[PDB]
Amino acid sequence: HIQINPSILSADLARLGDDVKAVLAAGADNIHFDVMDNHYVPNLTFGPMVLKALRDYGITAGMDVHLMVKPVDALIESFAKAGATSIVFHPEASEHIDRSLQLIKSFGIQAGLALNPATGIDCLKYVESNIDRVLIMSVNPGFQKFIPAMLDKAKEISKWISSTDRDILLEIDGGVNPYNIAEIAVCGVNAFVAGSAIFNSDSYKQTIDKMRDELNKV
Amino acid sequence: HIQINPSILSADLARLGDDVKAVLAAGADNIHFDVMDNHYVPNLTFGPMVLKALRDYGITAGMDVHLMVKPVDALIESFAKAGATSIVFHPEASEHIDRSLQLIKSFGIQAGLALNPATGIDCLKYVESNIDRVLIMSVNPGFQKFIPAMLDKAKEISKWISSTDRDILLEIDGGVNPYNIAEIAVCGVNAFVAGSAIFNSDSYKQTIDKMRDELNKV
Amino acid sequence: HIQINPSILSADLARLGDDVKAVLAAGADNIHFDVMDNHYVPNLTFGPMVLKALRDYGITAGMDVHLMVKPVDALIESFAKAGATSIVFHPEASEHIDRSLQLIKSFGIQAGLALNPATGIDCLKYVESNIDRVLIMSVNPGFQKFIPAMLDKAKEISKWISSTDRDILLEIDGGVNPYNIAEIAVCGVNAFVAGSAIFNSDSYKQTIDKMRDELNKV
Amino acid sequence: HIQINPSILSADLARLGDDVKAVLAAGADNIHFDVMDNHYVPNLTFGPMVLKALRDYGITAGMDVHLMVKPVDALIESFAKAGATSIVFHPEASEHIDRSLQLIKSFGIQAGLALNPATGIDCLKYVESNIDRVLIMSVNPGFQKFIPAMLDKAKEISKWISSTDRDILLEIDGGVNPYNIAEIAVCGVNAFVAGSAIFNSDSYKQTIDKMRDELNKV
Amino acid sequence: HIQINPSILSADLARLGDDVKAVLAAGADNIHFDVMDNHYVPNLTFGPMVLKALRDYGITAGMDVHLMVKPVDALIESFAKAGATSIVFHPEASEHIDRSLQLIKSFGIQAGLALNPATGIDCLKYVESNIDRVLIMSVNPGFQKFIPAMLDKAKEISKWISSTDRDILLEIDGGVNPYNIAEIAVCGVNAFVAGSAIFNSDSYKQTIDKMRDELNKV
Amino acid sequence: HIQINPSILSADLARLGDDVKAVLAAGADNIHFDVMDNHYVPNLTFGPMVLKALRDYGITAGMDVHLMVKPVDALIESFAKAGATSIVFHPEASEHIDRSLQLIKSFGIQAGLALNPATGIDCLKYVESNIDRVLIMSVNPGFQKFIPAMLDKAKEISKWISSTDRDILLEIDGGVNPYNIAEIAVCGVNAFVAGSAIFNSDSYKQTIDKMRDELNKV
Amino acid sequence: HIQINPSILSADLARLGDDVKAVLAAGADNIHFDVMDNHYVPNLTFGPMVLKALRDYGITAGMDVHLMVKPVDALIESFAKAGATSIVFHPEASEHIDRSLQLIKSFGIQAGLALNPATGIDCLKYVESNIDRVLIMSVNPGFQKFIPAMLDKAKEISKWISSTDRDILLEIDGGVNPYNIAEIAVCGVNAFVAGSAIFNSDSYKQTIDKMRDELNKV
Amino acid sequence: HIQINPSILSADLARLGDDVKAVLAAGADNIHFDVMDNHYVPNLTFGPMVLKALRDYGITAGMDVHLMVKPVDALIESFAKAGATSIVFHPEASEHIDRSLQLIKSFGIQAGLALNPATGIDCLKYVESNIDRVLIMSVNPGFQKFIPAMLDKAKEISKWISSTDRDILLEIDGGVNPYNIAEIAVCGVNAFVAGSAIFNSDSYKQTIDKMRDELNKV
Amino acid sequence: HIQINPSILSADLARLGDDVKAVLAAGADNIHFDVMDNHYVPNLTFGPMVLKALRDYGITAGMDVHLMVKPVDALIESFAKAGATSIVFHPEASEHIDRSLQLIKSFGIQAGLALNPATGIDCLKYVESNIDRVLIMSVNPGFQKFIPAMLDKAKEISKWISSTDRDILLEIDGGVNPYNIAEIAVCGVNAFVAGSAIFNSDSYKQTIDKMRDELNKV
Ligand SMILES: [Cl-]
Ligand SMILES: [Cl-]
Ligand SMILES: [Cl-]
Ligand SMILES: [Cl-]
Ligand SMILES: [Cl-]
Ligand SMILES: [Cl-]
Ligand SMILES: [Cl-]
Ligand SMILES: [Cl-]
Ligand SMILES: [Cl-]
Ligand SMILES: [Cl-]
Ligand SMILES: [Cl-]
Ligand SMILES: [Cl-]
Ligand SMILES: [Cl-]
Ligand SMILES: [Cl-]
Ligand SMILES: [Cl-]
Ligand SMILES: [Cl-]
Ligand SMILES: [Cl-]
Ligand SMILES: [Cl-]
Repeated sequence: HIQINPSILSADLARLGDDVKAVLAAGADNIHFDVMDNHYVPNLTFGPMVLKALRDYGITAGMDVHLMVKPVDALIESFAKAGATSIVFHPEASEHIDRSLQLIKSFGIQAGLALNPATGIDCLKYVESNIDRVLIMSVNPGFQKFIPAMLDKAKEISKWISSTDRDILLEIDGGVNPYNIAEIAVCGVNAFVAGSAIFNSDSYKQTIDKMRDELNKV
Repeated sequence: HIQINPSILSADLARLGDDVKAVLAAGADNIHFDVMDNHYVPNLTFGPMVLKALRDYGITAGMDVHLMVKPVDALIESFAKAGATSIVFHPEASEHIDRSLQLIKSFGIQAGLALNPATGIDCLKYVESNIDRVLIMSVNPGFQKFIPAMLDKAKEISKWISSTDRDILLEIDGGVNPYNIAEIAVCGVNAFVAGSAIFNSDSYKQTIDKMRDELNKV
Repeated sequence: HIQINPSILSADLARLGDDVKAVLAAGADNIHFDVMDNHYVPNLTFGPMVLKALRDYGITAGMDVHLMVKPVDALIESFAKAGATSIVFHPEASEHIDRSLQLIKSFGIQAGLALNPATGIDCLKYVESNIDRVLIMSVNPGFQKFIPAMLDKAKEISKWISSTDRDILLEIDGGVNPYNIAEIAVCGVNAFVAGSAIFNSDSYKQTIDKMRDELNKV
Repeated sequence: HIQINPSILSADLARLGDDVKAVLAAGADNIHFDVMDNHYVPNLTFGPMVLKALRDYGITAGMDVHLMVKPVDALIESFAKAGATSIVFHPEASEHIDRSLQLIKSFGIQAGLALNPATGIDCLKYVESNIDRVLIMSVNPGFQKFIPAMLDKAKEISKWISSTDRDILLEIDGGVNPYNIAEIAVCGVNAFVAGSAIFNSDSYKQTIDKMRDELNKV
Repeated sequence: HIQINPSILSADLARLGDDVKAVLAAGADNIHFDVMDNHYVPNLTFGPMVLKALRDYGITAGMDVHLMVKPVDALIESFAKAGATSIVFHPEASEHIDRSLQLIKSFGIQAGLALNPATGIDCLKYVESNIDRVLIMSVNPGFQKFIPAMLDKAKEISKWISSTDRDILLEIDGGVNPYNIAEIAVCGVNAFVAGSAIFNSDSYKQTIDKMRDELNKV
Repeated sequence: HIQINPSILSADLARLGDDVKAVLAAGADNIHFDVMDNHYVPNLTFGPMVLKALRDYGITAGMDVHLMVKPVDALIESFAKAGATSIVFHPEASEHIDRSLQLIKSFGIQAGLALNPATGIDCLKYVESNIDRVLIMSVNPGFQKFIPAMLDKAKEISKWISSTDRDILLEIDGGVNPYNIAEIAVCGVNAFVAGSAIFNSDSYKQTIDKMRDELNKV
Repeated sequence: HIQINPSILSADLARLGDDVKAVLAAGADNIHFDVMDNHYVPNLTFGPMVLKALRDYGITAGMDVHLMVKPVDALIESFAKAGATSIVFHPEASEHIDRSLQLIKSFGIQAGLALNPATGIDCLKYVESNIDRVLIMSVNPGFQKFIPAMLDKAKEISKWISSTDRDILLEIDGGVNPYNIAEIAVCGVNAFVAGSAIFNSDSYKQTIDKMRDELNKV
Repeated sequence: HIQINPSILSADLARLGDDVKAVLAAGADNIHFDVMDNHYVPNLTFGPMVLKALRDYGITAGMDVHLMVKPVDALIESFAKAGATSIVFHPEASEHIDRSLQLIKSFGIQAGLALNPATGIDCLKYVESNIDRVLIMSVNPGFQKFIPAMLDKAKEISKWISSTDRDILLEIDGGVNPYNIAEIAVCGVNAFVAGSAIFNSDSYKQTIDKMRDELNKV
Repeated sequence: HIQINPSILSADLARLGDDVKAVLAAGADNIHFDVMDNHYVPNLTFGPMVLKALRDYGITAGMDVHLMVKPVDALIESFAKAGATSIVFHPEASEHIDRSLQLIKSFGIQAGLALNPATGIDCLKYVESNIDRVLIMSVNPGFQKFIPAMLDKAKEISKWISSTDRDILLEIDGGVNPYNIAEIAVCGVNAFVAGSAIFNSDSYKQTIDKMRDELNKV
């Protein structure tokens, strides 16, 4: 089952619980958090207390955290404790990648790595046993249009995933919309983060249905 | 230079010369004719007299003919005489593919083959010397959304083209729009037929500029 | 689970409901319809009203339709509406293979292609997403002994199926009997159409049991 | 032993027995019949009664029939009964290629397939056991100069033939003459159909001797 | 045409305009700036105002900037605005390699990456579309003799460049002189940065001519 | 553009200037000199003074020299000084192949190697940088019919040429005529030396036009 | 000869000379220093003065330094001057890997790289000439049980080492004990760092003998 | 789920039911019987009556039999009748390997082969359909320390298992303990027989938990 | 240990013993003799009596003879008897290469082959057992600058040498100097002949030391 995981960075941050509840009622799968610390990428978004606030509001859906921060261990711990169901970080952001993946897994949740557009897949080779998911960035994080060179990367990561025999989710984030989602999905991507395409549309339900329709034909 | 070739089937057929002149003034390269005979595909569009009419109106731009007809030789001759600058037909539509390509070339114009979504590239192997262009159909002809399985076909045809050392244009037709054009272009496609995306838009200029912008980044 | 799908063309057409009910009670899985239009193959068998008649009689088992007809779209629609659970047709019989597969799938049922003995597997490449099953003909349709050259074809199709990671049923039809079924099954075939071997035998139960016994040892 | 098989289409049709007897006395091996029905190719040549007439005249040499007709089964039967020693037809011309090859073989004679210039060799794969010969067309049938792209096809068919371990004759037809015959023979061709080069020459003997001389040096 | 691009770090910094004008009159192609910020490498050289000063002096030749700085975006902008015609930076020096390449290209100039001796070519894979040139460092930046292990790297980068079909300049910098330049050029290098070998020689003209002579024989 | 280079050995040696002027006016590209010293091959043809005589007569077309002599350096120098535009020699004829190629190039003209029928292409490997052209002999020099085994050699040399990325002319000499020229051209040959086929024909213009016609279809 | 190199971090730091002398008398080969600066890894261990102190105490055995520090050059110099016989550092810890390896070698001692569990072997490719040894970390540095994924890494590094024809020591550090040492050794590892397994055991001699016994059977 | 199958040969044979019940209550999966006949290996252990005795005692857990006997058929029958859930034997111990595997399967239980350290995997090739499990011996049967050369064998058998698409358990027996179990598991082993490591430990629960902990991290 | 073997052709031939003694005292390894007979190459140098004269003078260093003569056997014998320690000759210079190598070896000294720039390595294949060394000529013998195309040849010969498992010295001669020696050495060359670079320098010691310094870093 292909996941549609709306990115809350594009939601109504003044009525976040309400907007999240609505997007989930409209067919979304998990809620996605693009966490930025103004150092690894040039913006600052939201901390673990926002995730905790959504748990207290009653959101029970999965909460996927993408850490665009450096270093990463303190935030792995606080987001895990706040209620994250998965956490991914960038290999370049940790001086001990394997230890950071193990730390995530010590909380009984999904761990993985996020890759900037220029970043290859060699970082996955030796930490395979601690990879539950991979996140492909298809825009320059914290700065757009989907970067088409990422289709081949998704194909290469799919191949690697198949060679492991493990269930590893392949997700993408950056410029995803109903018009390019099928083209990305044929490359092996099973999870899609969308912000603007969903939260800025007149009807979350209709947008998510259009996406599902394209995906069902891949 | 990547070509943007508007398909006149989507234009104002009651003011065709005017609409064609406008799309060319807005940045289009060549005018594309999707010719259907109600037999090879289930609709009927326009004959060689429409192309001749545009020549008499003063259109000097290239006129690319895609024959979705069967058989094909009589129409190759009439479209060539009317002023076509290129003609492509489907291999399944001729009982003498090589002879039909030679016939097109006897008029001093570009020849090639158009491939339905299910059709592979083996048909190109032995007629290589008479292939100036290949047209990939990315929708079911005469019946939609771009068929994502066609990205890999475009990659395979690009590879074949590279192996020949000849200049062979790789074109695509079916559901092309500003949101998926870059994803198709990274697969080796150099020419894009667009109908609805251009002719049904408020500004031909702005639509064509958006397309050029995405293409310039591939 | 390997399927044994009796072909009703060999059944008692004067007491069809009764014969079908009996073969299903004896261990058969699905009922197979070899539909011929006297044009694609040189005989005429039965139309969609026969399938509907079996539904009205109370047969709830799967009903697999093999269209040995040309063209195919009108019959896809009528067999689907009559209650077919799967439909396959020959690639050579449609001028728009992908569209015909999509049409079958629009009815919420299984789609696929049937291949004559001389026909290779290149036709499966670009329509993969719309293939739920493949039918190998092991006799010359509408005209016998199993054609042994089909074992290697079954092996090649099995390999292709494995490379897709999708669940695609591999079925065979033509001269299947208890003495050659194990030899066909070791080549990757999971579904067997048998007519004469079952319907002309003294005991459907014993014949089907003999088949199951050979299959259980592959 | 390389065969030189004159095509009677170029002979004196008003004194056919006499011209055939002369070409055989001059060193020809078999008599070749290019049969056209005005449908598969755009001309009409001769029926089975012409072959029978040559048998009644006393010609005992092999009579090779190339069917450029569609459909093909009725003519396979009549040419076989008239006294043909081999029959080849085009795969595209039969809806049941394997059955048509079997039909030819049921008469105790050689069977095979003829390939138009654009046609590849995939059609030979699954009918191998019923292929005694392959005919490469090196001109557009029923419409010339030898098409040089056919040299590589002959090389590929030779390779396929070697991989089978069976004795399969590789023949070519179209624009063969004493000046290009050696170049075709080095590609694995063992039988040559020549019409004009032989029948329009001043001396059949000298022309056939020149051909033999070039062939003996390959 | 092979480029000889003198590095101004070796020029007379007290009479820079004069020395640059002289080296260009002697046959040099472009002027090369090795920019160091005392952080990425252990020295400090010159800022964008030196490049601007040369533009104001009347130098119209290409000005190639090699940024041995970290981070890189602010300097990309200032060197571009000062009049640079190309800018390269080290992948390790940016946390957003693709974004930094795009930034360079937003100024309408050439972009690329510079590689330290230990750095491999995997960084080029996913940013290919934004690479106009690659700079191989053949000495330890900011610290010599040409490092011979770089010949194989140049061969590997040449191969990669050929596989892209794009025109990508392959340049080298570090210990280049008339005695080793031909050996580097046979490995696929098309542009040579030389400092000491040119600026410390008695005659710029004779040194550049000697270099051209060796290069013309590769 | 494919070259047709008539060999003057077949021209009217008593009215050479006149015959050369006529063949060039009829469409020939360059004039070819097959120089023999009675030692490397068993005949003696013409020295550098004949080439000089043609320059003095006013022939400005390219003059290609094929040295079938041993040793070769003195004749390289005299033919170059007489006005040759290219010189090729046989590797077996020089004890210093690289030096001999360099000598040719020292005159600012094209250099290359000529290969006897038995000679392979290993001689080209290490002198690549000094090879502007390769001449395939398709008859036994100084002694005929085109040797068909040379088609595969031309294919292998074409492949080697493609692997170098350099522009290297591939020429052939020996038994070339209008009937076999297309078959040779499909193997990658771009230049054709013809003697008898042109100079012994009734009309140089018509012969050269026939050749061009066959070549235009490859 | 396989090395057993006890890590002093596990020794009695209050009676270090005595404990080192004892472990060497018990069969140890070299003394291993895991140097941490609280920045590259989250602990602080010991500086060059501890190594010097052991030299002054009379320890003449080899002293291998593993720098888990960033940056690394100042410590390379001080550890070398204190009496180190080998120094390895992490590629990620230096902005000039080749220069840092050269610096180590300038002291006439062994140089190499240490790899964290997630780190691949691409860093070794271009600095090969300056690599005398490689250290595989089999635990997360400065934070355990041997990480089994490191066996395959050791196999890949062994293969690389064999391809160089140079003598490069392959060492491992992290969770090594008598029960897993043979399993690591069959993967090509020739040197073993052990801390706890040796220094916390009742008899250094018996522990080292047990290790030798397992190693002798690989 | 990875299996931990204690070998009863190391249990308290005077209180076997009690010791087995305890090890199962402590987390063990199946009970393993290493059956020796003093001929195939140099010791004698226990017959089918011991297994029956455990069934009568109330042990309902799986009972895996490893026959280190020769010949094997009589014992296959008696162990099956006594209540074995799987039986493996050595290929060298039967003169009819396929028949012996079929015999095991005739009892409706799992069959497979056990391999001595020197024995390769070719024996599995043709009996694949009757292989439910493979047992790797990692010590010399009936005579120790784990033989490290068996890691590569486990990798090769895992690869073979993957190529079959069947669910085949890969088990190992000989010198397995908590310190080497993770290293064996990364090679594809899913079932572990342990005797001494479990039955001679102070707490079965703690030992089995330690094993599970290492396995959970692979 | 890399050899530096000065070529006496560049020494003071009027004070040869003195110049040789000096170059050896300055760090040279062996003395190299480039012997030319005015036939194989266009100069005449020195005969075996010069080598004997150096032996009588007291030179005990190795004396390597490179025969650029044709034929070669008489000179092999006289140079061997005069005191040569190795002799190499060109394959093209002997009609019995294997016999000539055996002749050299019959004197108990090293034998090998010298290769002109154009000459490939196929000549080494079948005489491998009699090859102790290979000499690559990097200039045109007896006529310069190092020919850069020879780097790849050295790489190919190194590979061949590695495949033999024998100790075969790889030497180079022609245009070697301190500025290109490291670049040649990274390609697998272990011995360097230098004439001018050493004998025309102010200090043999300093030149040889500079060479050693570059070589020590490869
Ligand atoms: Cl941290
Ligand atoms: Cl780490
Ligand atoms: Cl037609
Ligand atoms: Cl045709
Ligand atoms: Cl239809
Ligand atoms: Cl279609
Ligand atoms: Cl028919
Ligand atoms: Cl059929
Ligand atoms: Cl920045
Ligand atoms: Cl980025
Ligand atoms: Cl000479
Ligand atoms: Cl030479
Ligand atoms: Cl530092
Ligand atoms: Cl560096
Ligand atoms: Cl038995
Ligand atoms: Cl057996
Ligand atoms: Cl001799
Ligand atoms: Cl010999």
